[PDB]
Amino acid sequence: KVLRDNIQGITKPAIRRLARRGGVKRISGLIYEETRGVLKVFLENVIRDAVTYTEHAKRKTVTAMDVVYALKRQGRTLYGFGG
Amino acid sequence: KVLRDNIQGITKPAIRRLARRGGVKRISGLIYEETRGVLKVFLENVIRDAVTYTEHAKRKTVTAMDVVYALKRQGRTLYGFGG
Amino acid sequence: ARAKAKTRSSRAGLQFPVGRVHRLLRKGNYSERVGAGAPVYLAAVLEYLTAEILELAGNAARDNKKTRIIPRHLQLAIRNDEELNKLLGRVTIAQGGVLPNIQAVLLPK
Amino acid sequence: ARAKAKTRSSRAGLQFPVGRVHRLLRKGNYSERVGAGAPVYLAAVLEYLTAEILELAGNAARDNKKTRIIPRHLQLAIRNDEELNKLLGRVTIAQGGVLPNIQAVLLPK
Amino acid sequence: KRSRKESYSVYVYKVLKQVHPDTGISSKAMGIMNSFVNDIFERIAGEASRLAHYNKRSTITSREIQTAVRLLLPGELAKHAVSEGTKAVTKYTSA
Amino acid sequence: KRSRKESYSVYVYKVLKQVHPDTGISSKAMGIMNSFVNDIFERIAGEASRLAHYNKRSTITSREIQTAVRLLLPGELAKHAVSEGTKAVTKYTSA
Amino acid sequence: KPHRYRPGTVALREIRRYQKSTELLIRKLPFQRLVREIAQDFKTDLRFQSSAVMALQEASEAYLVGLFEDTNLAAIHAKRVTIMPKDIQLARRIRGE
Amino acid sequence: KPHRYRPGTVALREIRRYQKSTELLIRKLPFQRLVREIAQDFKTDLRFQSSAVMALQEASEAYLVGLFEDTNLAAIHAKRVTIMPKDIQLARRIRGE
Amino acid sequence: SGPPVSELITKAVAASKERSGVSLAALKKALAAAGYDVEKNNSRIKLGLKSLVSKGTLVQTKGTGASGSFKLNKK
DNA sequence: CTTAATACTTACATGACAGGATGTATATATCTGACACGTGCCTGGAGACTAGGGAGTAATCCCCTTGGCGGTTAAAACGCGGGGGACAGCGCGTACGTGCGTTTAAGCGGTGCTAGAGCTGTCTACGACCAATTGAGCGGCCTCGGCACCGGGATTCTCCAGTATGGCGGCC
DNA sequence: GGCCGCCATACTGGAGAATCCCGGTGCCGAGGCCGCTCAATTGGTCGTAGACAGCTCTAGCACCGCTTAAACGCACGTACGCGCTGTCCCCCGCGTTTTAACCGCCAAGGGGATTACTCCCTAGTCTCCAGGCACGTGTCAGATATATACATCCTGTCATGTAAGTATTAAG
Repeated sequence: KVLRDNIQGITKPAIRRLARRGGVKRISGLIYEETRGVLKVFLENVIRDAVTYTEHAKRKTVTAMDVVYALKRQGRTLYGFGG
Repeated sequence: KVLRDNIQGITKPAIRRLARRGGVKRISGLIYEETRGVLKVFLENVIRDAVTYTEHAKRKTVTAMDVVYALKRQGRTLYGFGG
Repeated sequence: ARAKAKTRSSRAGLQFPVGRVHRLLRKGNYSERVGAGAPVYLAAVLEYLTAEILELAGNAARDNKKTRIIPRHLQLAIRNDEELNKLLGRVTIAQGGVLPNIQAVLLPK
Repeated sequence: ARAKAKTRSSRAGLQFPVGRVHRLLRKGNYSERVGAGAPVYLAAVLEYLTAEILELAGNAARDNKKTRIIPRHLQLAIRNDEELNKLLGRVTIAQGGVLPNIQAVLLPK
Repeated sequence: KRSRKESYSVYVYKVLKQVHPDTGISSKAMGIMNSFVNDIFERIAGEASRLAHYNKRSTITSREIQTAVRLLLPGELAKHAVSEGTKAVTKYTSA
Repeated sequence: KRSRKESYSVYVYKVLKQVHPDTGISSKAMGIMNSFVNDIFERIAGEASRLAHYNKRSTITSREIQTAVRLLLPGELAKHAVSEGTKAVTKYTSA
Repeated sequence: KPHRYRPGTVALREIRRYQKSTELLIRKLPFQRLVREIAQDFKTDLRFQSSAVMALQEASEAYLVGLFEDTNLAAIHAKRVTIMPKDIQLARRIRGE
Repeated sequence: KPHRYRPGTVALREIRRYQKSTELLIRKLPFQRLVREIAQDFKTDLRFQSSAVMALQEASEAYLVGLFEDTNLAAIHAKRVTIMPKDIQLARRIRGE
Repeated sequence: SGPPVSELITKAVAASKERSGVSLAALKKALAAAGYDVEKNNSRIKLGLKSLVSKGTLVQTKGTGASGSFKLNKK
């Protein structure tokens, strides 16, 4: 039923690969938890807006177009899922 | 009537005063002319927008409301000027 | 002949003009039709926000031994509140100055 | 005795639907009326921009020896044009990848 | 002969004298109040218009504005904002 | 069947064949272009609404749209878009 | 002796590869578990479209692209090549949050 | 001897004073001449409301204040007290200029 | 060819003899003033400026290894 | 006697503690103009009623999300090592930081101009609303070859071992 | 001190593998074809929106005249960035092991969406009254000015920690 730790499910090699896409070659040992924290807080900043949209839509199923609105509110305008 | 070299009209000690308001302890000699260029580009963008407001209004005198609109469309919203 | 009218601001018992906010919403091109609770809700929100910031400005003015608000007090009030800073991170204030803020390396010893 | 109804896009010789754009502006609530040349001009601007970006996409796909547009080609086309980069700096592309971008200090001797 | 120019003067004056009966007002601080009222009003009104578009509702009620407060206003103030809004709509329906 | 959901597929397809008769397009790129055209459409719409606000105009005309282009769109592509838009509204004006 | 690359050679090769690549780097289902976990931390028992989950994935990945690019710029400006959370905090502060 | 303060003492005194102060730090007349100069380069004989000129003045001042505090954040992140142009370039490019 | 750079470096440090010793910066600029290469041979100077501190003719004042200051021996 | 080891007196810098003086803050008189308070009005807000429409609500269904089961190996993860990184230490050429007089042009006070910013009547252009009509664009399908996936040889990367040169080391 | 040999490190050619480059091959999005529908359209029409015209009047523009504030420039001075190693430190490379992610396969129902129904709910409008801005003024809070008090920061001063020569005396 409940879930308690899935932020660590965003694995360290995944962060390594992302910084390879981000152009970072050497990634300090303190980086990974910092990235987990900032992705953490940013994901509540997203999902709070997205859910607030959703019960404003009176729905129980979260749509991707809600995510698009929540991102463009935060200046993170998305191409590839509109409509 | 023609104005030629008024970018130097914003004096170097005025830049030092601003850096004191910005809290800068030590100001290199290359800071001032770079600052002049950066503010030149910034205010060029702002005056481009605000003039475009002015001829779209079929006016000739630059008004402060157009200044407010031009600043806020660059995400630099200013209060106190009839906005 | 006619019932004697009270303002809808007085019906709410709020100081902000419900009618003026309602007409600026209807003429602001946001929706052609507007629900009744929307402008009174927004006006209550705005009055509460201005009440908070005016309280902060008043206490800041009493701190500086000044009877009247100044935009220096406004700058101190906005920049020293976290949620108001989140509201006004990108907002420029005329004649406000900045926070007294010196970095730790800038201080001697 | 109704005449043959043509289309405003063909009347402007263009491909974007002038009728759809004028409809969406009338029901998008941005003004009470829409000027006569406004949707034609808007559609012309949108089609010209779409024409450049589709030409860039096709050129990038041909340079990548592929005959079908993939979002990688779109990202490489958009981010390599300075004015479109200034248009779409804060815009997220799905599955487009990133520019090949390495700093000179990151490359070895 | 002149034309009237509207501002939010007397309302902010009333609110300040409610929270501080003895505190005075400078005019350019009042300009910052008028511009702040206009700015936040336009932000919330645009958000309400967007929410009305996204739910395909042609009518913006208090629910839309409540959503806009939940979005823009961060947390603790937004919770208090919902509190006066609920009490105000209750007393307005009772009046 | 279902209700028709309008999108910008066929027009992008035609413009692609105008600029590139030889190549194809993926549906994901199609959706990205629909997001592009909708995004820039709403940007220009909001800007033209703001200019109609500032000029107190009940109508957004091609002057407003040209103003919003030259505000939003940078430089030489913007003046080009002016040129083809001007040519388009002239040859539409001449039917 | 096995052939062994110098430090960073595989890292820069990965950099070139993943800049060339367009696919997602996060596992979809543990990410979905985290999304549902934080969702029920706000409202219990939400339902999520899978496409919304991949959209959150790619948005987060784009944010990570941006913030390591800013972080790498800061660390170069910090006269370093190993990035640190101080760089991330600095970039986070400069971006205005 | 005549009294003389060490480098930084008058600097910090000016820092606290101008953080305390709220007035404009720019000579108004050459600023007005410069904005007329730049706007003349776009369209001729352009006229300015003087209040709009002072509004541009404090807008420019506060924009440079934000740029300079970001610059000082970069400089202390680069472990320095003397700001240099790479600080401002980093601030502009990370901020998105 | 010429003489080894040990004689050159000892001449460079014996030219000045400041109370606070010569930096690696000041000594390499002094050797460049002589005309000796300091850019590709900086590995040679790099190993030399710890080999001489280890060998005891010169002692390091305030720095460590090849960093900081250097002064001549007591006798 | 010669010689040598140490300790004690002698030489060098360093930090610890007091004081002024001028800039900055502290206490007191003035005035002014701008906060603030009082008044004309007309625009603004709205009570009643209505028109008419959006929208809340029931239901259902079905499909698209949720739940479960077996197998792979992709991914996670753990750990040894190795070579790169990070960052202090210290010095040094420098590079503004800052004291100070001049100059001058900004600043402050005074005069005339008209550009144009903005109010008001016109009316003529303008563009939306509506009945109907269509045709092009969208829902659905269905083939197919460009692409997804698979397999073999080069290129290139890239490290790894063998040479001048130059610095390092030793004898007579 | 000269002269002569030995190895560390920069050059410099060689080998193995990761991925690019060439085929090969099946396949399932691409796009083309087909039915549908709604959406653009077109013209009357009807109300209405902004450009035009004219005026007007006021605030920026131009010009001027004292007047020192501030820029400028010069010049002493202390501190700043950072260059280069030194030295600890640490995180990728490699490799293996495990484990659940992925796949893929199947059951089942939750609510998303859709249609229907009937009900709220609000914009508009003629009119009516009421407050808030326009505008004028008038009067004390703070700006400004003048005399004090601390700040504070540099300066001046003394004790103290630390480095070093040879007397002296004890042993060869």
